[PDB]
Amino acid sequence: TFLRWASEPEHDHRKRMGLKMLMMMALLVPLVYTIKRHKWSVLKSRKLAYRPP
Amino acid sequence: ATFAQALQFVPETQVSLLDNGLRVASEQSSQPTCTVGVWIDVGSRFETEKNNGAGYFLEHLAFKGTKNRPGSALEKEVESMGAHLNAYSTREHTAYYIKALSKDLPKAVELLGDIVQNCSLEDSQIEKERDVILREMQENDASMRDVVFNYLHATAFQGTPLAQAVEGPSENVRKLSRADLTEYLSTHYKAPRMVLAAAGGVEHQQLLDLAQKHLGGIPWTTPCRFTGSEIRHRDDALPFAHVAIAVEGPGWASPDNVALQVANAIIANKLCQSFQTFSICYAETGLLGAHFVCDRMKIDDMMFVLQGQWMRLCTSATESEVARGKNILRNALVSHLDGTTPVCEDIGRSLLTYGRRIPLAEWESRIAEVDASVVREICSKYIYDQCPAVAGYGPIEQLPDYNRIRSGMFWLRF
Repeated sequence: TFLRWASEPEHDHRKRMGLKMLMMMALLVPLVYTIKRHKWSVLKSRKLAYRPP
Repeated sequence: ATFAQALQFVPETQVSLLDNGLRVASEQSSQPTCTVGVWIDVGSRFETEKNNGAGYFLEHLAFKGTKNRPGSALEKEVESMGAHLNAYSTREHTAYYIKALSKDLPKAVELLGDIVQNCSLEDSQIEKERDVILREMQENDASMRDVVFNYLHATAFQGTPLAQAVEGPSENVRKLSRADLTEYLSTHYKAPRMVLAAAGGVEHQQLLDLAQKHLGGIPWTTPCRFTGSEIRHRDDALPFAHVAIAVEGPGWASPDNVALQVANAIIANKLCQSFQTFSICYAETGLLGAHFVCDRMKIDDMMFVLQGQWMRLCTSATESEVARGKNILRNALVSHLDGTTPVCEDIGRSLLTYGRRIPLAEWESRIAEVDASVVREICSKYIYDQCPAVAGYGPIEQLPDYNRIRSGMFWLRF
């Protein structure tokens, strides 16, 4: 355990930042995906017709 | 004789209510000739998909025959007196007016009654009108502006009776039977939904007597949503691009209409070819926006300039520009009301729209109320950060995508 701590003194801080960034991504990824879907809905739902004379 | 002083000289429009409900309105003046007419609160927005073209068909065959006199006889009687009969149909109103001399008033009103109450729907005449309207479809196909505005209405109101065209689909007019037209007449052409309006050399009691004599036999007894969509027909071989962009506007009954008119009057054709601003008003909704022709390579710049003008009005409108817009609106109103046909049309439409003939003094007081702060507030209320309805008849390729157009409706600086 001591040798592991010496190898990785940032172990606890790395784990804490990992948890914080996991929560951050859980908040952001659905939101940014929803923003992209909202912006792209105009193209995703647009209907086109061909009306030759 | 100041402008405000001069407005009082305008004679009032006497209004009377008949027993059956028909509203008879007149504006007497020292005019040798008059323009009587009947205005009906029936239009395309009151028609279902089954009978979308009913009103236009009735307008077509209205002067083609009545029970008392055949269509040839009716037309000959109109022509011999020197009068001109005319008719128009909007999505909300339908008018038949006879423009004649002051001494020809007694006949003309009778004529209107003969057109309104007892219309002879000859089957052969109905088929002839079918053929005429079918040709008129291709005739209207040439007019780019009308196609653009039909696109704009269809995309703006979509699932609403306000979105279908006045003429209607080709299939609908093709299959529109006589019984459908008769039912449309019975359910729609009835008092009190009718105003007999006349102005010029007409005495009001004379008009009332004529209306009681002829127009006295008339029988006595969906949520409109604005969807900010777009339509884009390309047809790249056309010379110039046509575009019309609009936002939902207030109905007829709204104080904000005058401020919007001033804002439109305030609204650079150098980038464009012929750019115009429109404020089409309906009962509960309306299309407030602009319409312009473009070179194939300059749609984006004109759209940018128009939206920049909109944003400038919504955010920072100086007093000088608002005063100029108010003066322009006053001049436009007074100049438009010149002429017997314009005042008669104004009387009819106002009675069908406001329930009263709003005098010019009230219009000018309302315009005087308008201020730069009021203009900014109302423009921000109706224009700023609003989803617009866009209609583009090609060649449209440089027209910005709907997301770009929508993002151009607000300012990051503001």
